[PDB]
Amino acid sequence: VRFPNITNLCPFHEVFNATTFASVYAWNRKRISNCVADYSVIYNFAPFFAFKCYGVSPTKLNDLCFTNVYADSFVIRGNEVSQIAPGQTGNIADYNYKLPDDFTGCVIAWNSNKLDSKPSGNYNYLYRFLRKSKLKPFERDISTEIYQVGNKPCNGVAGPNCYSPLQSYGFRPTYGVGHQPYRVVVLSFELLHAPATVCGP
Amino acid sequence: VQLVQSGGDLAPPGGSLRLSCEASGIIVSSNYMTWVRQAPGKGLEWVSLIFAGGSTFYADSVKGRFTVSRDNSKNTLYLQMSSLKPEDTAVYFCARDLREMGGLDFWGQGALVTVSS
Amino acid sequence: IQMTQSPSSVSASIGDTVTITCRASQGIPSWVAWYQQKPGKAPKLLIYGASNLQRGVPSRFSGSGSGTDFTLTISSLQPEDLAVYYCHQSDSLPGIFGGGTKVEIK
Ligand SMILES: *[C@@H]1O[C@H](CO)[C@@H](O)[C@H](O)[C@H]1NC(C)=O
Repeated sequence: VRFPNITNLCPFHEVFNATTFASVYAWNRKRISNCVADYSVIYNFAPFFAFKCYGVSPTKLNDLCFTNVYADSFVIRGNEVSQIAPGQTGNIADYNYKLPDDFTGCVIAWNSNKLDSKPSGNYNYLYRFLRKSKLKPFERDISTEIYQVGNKPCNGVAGPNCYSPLQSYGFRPTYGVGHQPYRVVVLSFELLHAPATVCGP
Repeated sequence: VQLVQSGGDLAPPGGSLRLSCEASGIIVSSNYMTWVRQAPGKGLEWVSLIFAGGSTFYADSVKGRFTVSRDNSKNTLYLQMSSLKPEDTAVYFCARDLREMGGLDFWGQGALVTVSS
Repeated sequence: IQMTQSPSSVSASIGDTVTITCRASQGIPSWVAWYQQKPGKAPKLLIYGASNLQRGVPSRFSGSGSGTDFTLTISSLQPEDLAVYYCHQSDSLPGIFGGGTKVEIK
């Protein structure tokens, strides 16, 4: 049994071992189209808090071929990792990042208190807590328009009954596990009419 | 600005009740709403929380029996108690939630529910 | 998660400074709110974010804290402060209300 050489590895090392991740509301989506997918380099990273695969077998990833692989990356709290799952309700699953009920992919979330936490407070990661409707699956919403909660119209300047819909995780190394930084990568596998170009060695 | 509360009466150990809160000065559709009960002589206990989108969350004791609803035409927030118990006798408060930027800033007057005879 | 509070055995004279302390089981962000409930009345918000004074609330109420330790302070205990004071983690999907502290006049 002989096969052609293994040449074009997919860039999972860039998705996982990134210097900085994106905020939850403006999550980072990376497309993967033409490369042999080595899912064995994922396990080379830190022990994961959550490795949950829906739709496909975790140990049969190299035996499948998909047309596209989407990698969504963000940083959430420790108590919001349960919301990254099909059919969940909460602050993240309704206003920031929604997965479809019939979801095919894998969610990988791991602790990053060493990286994304500062002793004085890491006021960089943001999340949206005010919205007027639940998000559709795989729909982003990047906006800084002042939310309106009262009957009085809100022109666009903050004030009474006028609040910005985004706040920040003030990540600190003295917080509990439920509020530590947690890097989350969601791999979604597409099976469109195009030929399956993401394969496995 | 104002949350006027209505409802609350004696119910049997299996009766169903509905408590209402009419909001003036705020839009119930655009705010988090919370129901918090206080037992007679006890502390404050969180019961229910409805979101602006429509997602509902309940406590472990009241899950499967209580339903928080919202009527948009009358700008009213409802708590429906399908199955009751002697432990549900309390004073219920409907509050506008401003989580992480104020919390429960506006409260209703409270409706008293007694479950006996 | 858990939010323990100092007991209700607080009795101070008029004008005395009163401190009420809240201790979380694990470290939480400074998103703790304080509530003042008079007998037969709904609770009234006092301080949100553990350091921000609510509009219409007298300046005698000062909040300060971080990590696991939070504190409410009444600089002068005027007679209008005979009420139960509750702590509340404002970012808890299941609401977490600590046992209130009953302030009494001696
Ligand atoms: C495949 O890789 C091997 C090992 O480096 C090399 O000897 C061989 O020439 C390669 N074949 C092609 C067609 O590039």
